[PDB]
Amino acid sequence: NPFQFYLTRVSGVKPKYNSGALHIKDILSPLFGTLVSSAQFNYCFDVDWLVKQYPPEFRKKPILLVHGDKREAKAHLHAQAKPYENISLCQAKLDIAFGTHHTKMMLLLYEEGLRVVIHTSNLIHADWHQKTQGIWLSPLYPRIADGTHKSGESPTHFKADLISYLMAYNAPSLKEWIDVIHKHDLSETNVYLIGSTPGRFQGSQKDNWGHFRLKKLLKDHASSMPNAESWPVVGQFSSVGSLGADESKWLCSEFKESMLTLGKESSSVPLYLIYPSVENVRTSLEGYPAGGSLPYSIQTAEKQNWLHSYFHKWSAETSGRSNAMPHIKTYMRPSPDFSKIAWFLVTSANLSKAAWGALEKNGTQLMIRSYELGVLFLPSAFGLDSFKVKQKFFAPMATFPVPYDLPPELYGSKDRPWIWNIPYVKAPDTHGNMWVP
Ligand SMILES: O=C(O)c1ccc(Nc2c(-c3ccccc3)nc3cc(-c4ccccc4)ccn23)cc1C(=O)O
Repeated sequence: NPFQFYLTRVSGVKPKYNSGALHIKDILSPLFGTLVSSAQFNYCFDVDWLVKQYPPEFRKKPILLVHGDKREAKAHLHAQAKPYENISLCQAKLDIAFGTHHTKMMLLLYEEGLRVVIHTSNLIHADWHQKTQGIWLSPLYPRIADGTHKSGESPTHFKADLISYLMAYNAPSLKEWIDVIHKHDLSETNVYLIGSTPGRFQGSQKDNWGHFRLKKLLKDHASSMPNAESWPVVGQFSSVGSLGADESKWLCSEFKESMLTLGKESSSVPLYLIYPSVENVRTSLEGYPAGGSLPYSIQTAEKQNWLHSYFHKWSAETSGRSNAMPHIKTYMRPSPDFSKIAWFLVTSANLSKAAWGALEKNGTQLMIRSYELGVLFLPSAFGLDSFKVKQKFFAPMATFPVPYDLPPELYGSKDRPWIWNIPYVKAPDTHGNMWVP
């Protein structure tokens, strides 16, 4: 694999569907490196559980938890960590209202080098048990020799871009990790970093983050093909924000416009959004409790019923994961027959203005509320014009492992989007229960 894109292990599926999947215990194993220290960026943590995922011999190495919690939530996280004197905390500043620290990333410093893991799972048992989640594993980055002056930079600029992402926190604990990254050679990295950080970005900074960062990378490092208008956009996510009273407010004006960019020159493009139906959740491995990790409120949904006409069912026969509800987020640009893709992104970013950014000030400023992080696979970074789509996820350097089924299937007339804070009492789930929140 040039791509090093993995799914998490799913408990209960046949072993053939976990061959080449990774559990957190595999990622932290001594086989991956001799751990010196680590940073865990995430949203939600079960600290007792997390420490148990490290090998016993590594459980007292320093761990930094990077989170966004405030007030009582912050106090609860500190109380979780206080029995472990090797655990330090970094509170990411969230100075714009209604923002979240969503980024899921591990920085793993070893005796042998450095590894970066950008993934989609919270650090709690449920997120690694029976969900569909995505993982990108960096190479083992060697240390640059003392006194050697080299950039250690990749053709995708990943080293400087990761440092730039960390610099936005303005945090002393992350400056130490910046200095660690400076000392390592990341030149083998073949993905582009796409982050979101909170702020109001104008001028050149406009292109640093969010959907303008995606747009810039697609303009600079992809090429437009004939009939590009027929290549769909696919977005796939676990949470839905308030997008406005109609599709022209944001979804099909600035968001789609960024997503359909290819090349440097200058819309009928089909837009497929994949999000679990109520039936998807009810019949899932977890049952209705899977919907506790699919946050879409009735208050949000009832103001944008227009959106649900874009919604397609979760289906993942290709990876044996149709009943493993998605907490991965992915965006990609398939060909009209879905046999090829022009790019693929795995990220923390859900379908929300908070995550991707919303233009302000007459289109001159991009406002982002949250921290998000993903990695972009572009054919040009692999010496290719496009990626073939892998037919069976677990069945090579030209063939990208898309983890769910194509083409996506539209909701039926009786399907509804999973909405997490209303009851479902008409048909029981796989554990025999109803949903009464
Ligand atoms: O599906 C994901 O990816 C995901 C989705 C939501 C996540 N947090 C979260 C939760 C929550 C609470 C308890 C259990 C799970 C989630 N409630 C909110 C509410 C808001 C909000 C936004 C605008 C205005 C008012 C409120 C924003 C974030 N909220 C976290 C994730 C994640 O896994 O990182």
